Amino acid sequence: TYAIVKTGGKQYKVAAGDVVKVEKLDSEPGASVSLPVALVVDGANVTSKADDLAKVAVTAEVLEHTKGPKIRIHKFKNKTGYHKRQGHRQQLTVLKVTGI
Amino acid sequence: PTYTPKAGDTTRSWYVIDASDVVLGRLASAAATLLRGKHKPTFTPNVDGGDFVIVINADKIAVSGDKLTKKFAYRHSGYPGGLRKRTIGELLEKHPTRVVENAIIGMLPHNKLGRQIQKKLKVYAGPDHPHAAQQPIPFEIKQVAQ
Amino acid sequence: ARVKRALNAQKKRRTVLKASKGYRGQRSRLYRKAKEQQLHSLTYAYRDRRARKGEFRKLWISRINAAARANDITYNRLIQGLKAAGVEVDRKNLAELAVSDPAAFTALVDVARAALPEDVNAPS
Amino acid sequence: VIKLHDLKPAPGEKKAKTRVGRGEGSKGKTAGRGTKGTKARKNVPVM
Amino acid sequence: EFPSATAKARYVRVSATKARRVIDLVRGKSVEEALDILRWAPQAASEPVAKVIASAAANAQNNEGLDPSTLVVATVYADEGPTAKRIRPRAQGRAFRIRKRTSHITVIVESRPP
RNA sequence: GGUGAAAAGUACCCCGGGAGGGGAGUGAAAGAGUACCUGAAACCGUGCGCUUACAAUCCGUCAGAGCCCUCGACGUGUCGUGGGGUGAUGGCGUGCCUUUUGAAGAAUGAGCCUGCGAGUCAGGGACAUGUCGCGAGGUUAACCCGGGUGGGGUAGCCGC
RNA sequence: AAGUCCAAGAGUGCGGCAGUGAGACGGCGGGGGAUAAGCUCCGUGCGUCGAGAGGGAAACAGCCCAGAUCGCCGGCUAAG
RNA sequence: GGCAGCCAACGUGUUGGCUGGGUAGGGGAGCGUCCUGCAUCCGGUGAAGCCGCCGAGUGAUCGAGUGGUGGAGGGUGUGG
Ligand SMILES: [Mg+2]
Ligand SMILES: [Mg+2]
Ligand SMILES: [Mg+2]
Ligand SMILES: [Mg+2]
Ligand SMILES: [Mg+2]
Ligand SMILES: [Mg+2]
Ligand SMILES: [Mg+2]
Ligand SMILES: [Mg+2]
Ligand SMILES: [Mg+2]
Ligand SMILES: [Mg+2]
Ligand SMILES: [Mg+2]
Ligand SMILES: [Mg+2]
Ligand SMILES: [Mg+2]
Ligand SMILES: [Mg+2]
Ligand SMILES: [Mg+2]
Ligand SMILES: [Mg+2]
Ligand SMILES: [Mg+2]
Ligand SMILES: [Mg+2]
Ligand SMILES: [Mg+2]
Ligand SMILES: [Mg+2]
Ligand SMILES: [Mg+2]
Ligand SMILES: [Mg+2]
Ligand SMILES: [Mg+2]
Ligand SMILES: [Mg+2]
Ligand SMILES: [Mg+2]
Ligand SMILES: [Mg+2]
Ligand SMILES: [Mg+2]
Ligand SMILES: [Mg+2]
Ligand SMILES: [Mg+2]
Ligand SMILES: [Mg+2]
Ligand SMILES: [Mg+2]
Ligand SMILES: [Mg+2]
Ligand SMILES: [Mg+2]
Ligand SMILES: [Mg+2]
Ligand SMILES: [Mg+2]
Ligand SMILES: [Mg+2]
Ligand SMILES: [Mg+2]
Ligand SMILES: [Mg+2]
Ligand SMILES: [Mg+2]
Ligand SMILES: [Mg+2]
Ligand SMILES: [Mg+2]
Ligand SMILES: [Mg+2]
Ligand SMILES: [Mg+2]
Ligand SMILES: [Mg+2]
Ligand SMILES: [Mg+2]
Ligand SMILES: [Mg+2]
Ligand SMILES: [Mg+2]
Ligand SMILES: [Mg+2]
Ligand SMILES: [Mg+2]
Ligand SMILES: [Mg+2]
Ligand SMILES: [Mg+2]
Ligand SMILES: [Mg+2]
Ligand SMILES: [Mg+2]
Ligand SMILES: [Mg+2]
Ligand SMILES: [Mg+2]
Ligand SMILES: [Mg+2]
Ligand SMILES: [Mg+2]
Ligand SMILES: [Mg+2]
Repeated sequence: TYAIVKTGGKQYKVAAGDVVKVEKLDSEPGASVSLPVALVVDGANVTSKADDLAKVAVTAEVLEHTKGPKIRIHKFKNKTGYHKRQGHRQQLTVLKVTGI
Repeated sequence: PTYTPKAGDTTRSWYVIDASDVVLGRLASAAATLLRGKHKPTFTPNVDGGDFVIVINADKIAVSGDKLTKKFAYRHSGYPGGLRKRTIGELLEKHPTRVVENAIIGMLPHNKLGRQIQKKLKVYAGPDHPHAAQQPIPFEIKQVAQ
Repeated sequence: ARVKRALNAQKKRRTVLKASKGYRGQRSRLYRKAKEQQLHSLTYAYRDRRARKGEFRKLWISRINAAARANDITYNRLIQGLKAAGVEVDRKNLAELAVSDPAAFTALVDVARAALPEDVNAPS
Repeated sequence: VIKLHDLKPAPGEKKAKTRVGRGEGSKGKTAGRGTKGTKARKNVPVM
Repeated sequence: EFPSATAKARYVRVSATKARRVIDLVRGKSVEEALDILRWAPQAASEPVAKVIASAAANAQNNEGLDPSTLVVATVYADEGPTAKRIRPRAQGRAFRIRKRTSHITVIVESRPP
């Protein structure tokens, strides 16, 4: 029992009881959110028609908000003296799916 | 995270292909595809995922055009002025297997993983082979229609 | 007031070498040789951070083409039929399914051929 | 309740002194003179 | 952990790698074989190393009261030390320098039951 | 230039001809023993984990199996919004600064480290830019009196 | 006369600040050259590099497509 | 999804529209070191320097965050 979920303009294959790292969305941690469906697989049969995809919904629980590993940006160009530094760190959220 | 092959999740199989009256380019391209393993959905470029392929009757290769006399296979031994010249006709007259071996090694990757894929190609001239113990599955090259 | 130079240079040089830990030869031991190829390494990181999406998409399509040819259909025909059917699933999920559920691909290729038109060479 | 602690200059009364030729981040390798020339070495007479 | 004793001789007038040549022949051997090898290896560095091994064996036998037949060399190593600095005249009156090298020697002995 | 609080500068025993060392004692410490506070980097090893002897390379990055160690839930190892060290194997990949239209350039400089090394300074000098007080007025120098930066000082200065 | 008119950050004047006055390539109109040079000298509200990251032509500044605020193991495309 | 500049409306800083490649060069805002002023504080129950681990900032970085050496001085803040 696994399904494909749309979030933040991204797609992910998630099964029941799994925790996924998706882009930050405005929601209080500990609450529940509803997401649309791109594909559901249940054993022998699958549902791919867009009508059933819109009909079915996926509910997940926002667990925490997290910042990713530090990534540092260096634009350096030879023989010209151009030397640039920049760091970056993205906020990410973890969701624990409950029911599909 | 995407899928990648594990240590022992890799699987091998044995295929035997007859080369009687088969076009050299098509046969060698299909063989190269099979050795790289683009036929399995578990392909991954940094690890070998293909199958062992055995070709029979290397002397029965058929090629189009007048290249039987106007195509040359080149190599140089190492000394200056040591360049030597032989044709495909002479090559099949002397060592029939060399033409198919060269054709396949030319399209496999020319890195060490490529020559590691090259390790698993068996090429013989005669109609028999001592690898009947591994029950290879005969393979006939086909084209998908669309 | 004379400010003699003890810690100022040392902090930055140590952070450079510490970030440059893990190289070979003079590379991980020597400063003047660290900063140069430290910057080269991070420039490579910048470039291949973009290159990684392309490489992954390449591998992804390769796996999908493999699965399609196993199911007796070409990649271009499969994608065109999928677009005609209006399925918005992406190559990530198709590749994971190809690794995972040939039943899922069997259903998907059936849908694609069903959505495929009568003649592919029609002027329409 | 103002102590010697509570003394601040006027906003914008303090402008930072420019350190020229103090690193390629801001001003490097040329010190605001550009490339080669007599202006890059000393000067030119006004007249 | 096992009982062990250490002994070293610094400021010895031999080159570091030149003493290390001999030292590489004694690592991990028993003390008897060590003494035999140092006696029978024709090198100048064989003398200081054999003296250090003999002294370490004496220290282990005396201070800690260990039986010499069971002692083995645990780790032995030579490190370069302060280098005496000299000058040598060479051709055309132009002068080059001579680096008079000096080495440290360290020996620690471990008693391993058979 | 720096032992230490003071020479209390290591009695005595042992290996060694001595140099040198190990204990025992001094001392808070001898990882403070006179080559003596703190002791880094270039430098020279030892021991441990991993890799490498079909392998063509500005030596790294992006993937990435395996091996070793570690942290929790679950038993003999298996996952988990895991880290750590190594990395076999594939994609990409032509050091840095100068001076140049043009450099990986087979153009210049650097063997390496530790420090030293470059728009600073004076004038009732001048201009323009922010800031502060008075205002048709704005103001002082030299100099006099207060162990003190304060008070006096209309000679001049700049627009009206 | 209209169009961007929560701005191109458009024009003109004045004031404070330095750089530049060694260009190169390609397409156009040309001179010299032998319609030779990767040649030289011009013109270009020409473009590019200089002062530009990416993909394509094997590599290759100047040709072709296209303007790198940062990140994503997402989709549609230009040249090819 | 996030940071940053310009602009418009309203407010006692939210919303909305654009822009953000850049050498010489111009403008704006900052980090760190030494030395002084003061309100004060830390430190033999271990300061500075030394060598790591974990974190956090868009940057020069920071941690009154801790581990092993060291045994005697330093710090916040606003200023110069
Ligand atoms: Mg250049
Ligand atoms: Mg510069
Ligand atoms: Mg490595
Ligand atoms: Mg010039
Ligand atoms: Mg210059
Ligand atoms: Mg000039
Ligand atoms: Mg002898
Ligand atoms: Mg005591
Ligand atoms: Mg010393
Ligand atoms: Mg000392
Ligand atoms: Mg190794
Ligand atoms: Mg091997
Ligand atoms: Mg090659
Ligand atoms: Mg390389
Ligand atoms: Mg590479
Ligand atoms: Mg390459
Ligand atoms: Mg420089
Ligand atoms: Mg030149
Ligand atoms: Mg140039
Ligand atoms: Mg030139
Ligand atoms: Mg060379
Ligand atoms: Mg030259
Ligand atoms: Mg030269
Ligand atoms: Mg050069
Ligand atoms: Mg020159
Ligand atoms: Mg040189
Ligand atoms: Mg020299
Ligand atoms: Mg002046
Ligand atoms: Mg003024
Ligand atoms: Mg006065
Ligand atoms: Mg605007
Ligand atoms: Mg002007
Ligand atoms: Mg100027
Ligand atoms: Mg000129
Ligand atoms: Mg000119
Ligand atoms: Mg010109
Ligand atoms: Mg020209
Ligand atoms: Mg020209
Ligand atoms: Mg022309
Ligand atoms: Mg003409
Ligand atoms: Mg010329
Ligand atoms: Mg032109
Ligand atoms: Mg230039
Ligand atoms: Mg370009
Ligand atoms: Mg441009
Ligand atoms: Mg390119
Ligand atoms: Mg942009
Ligand atoms: Mg706004
Ligand atoms: Mg910018
Ligand atoms: Mg500049
Ligand atoms: Mg204390
Ligand atoms: Mg303590
Ligand atoms: Mg502390
Ligand atoms: Mg101390
Ligand atoms: Mg201090
Ligand atoms: Mg501070
Ligand atoms: Mg202050
Ligand atoms: Mg200040």
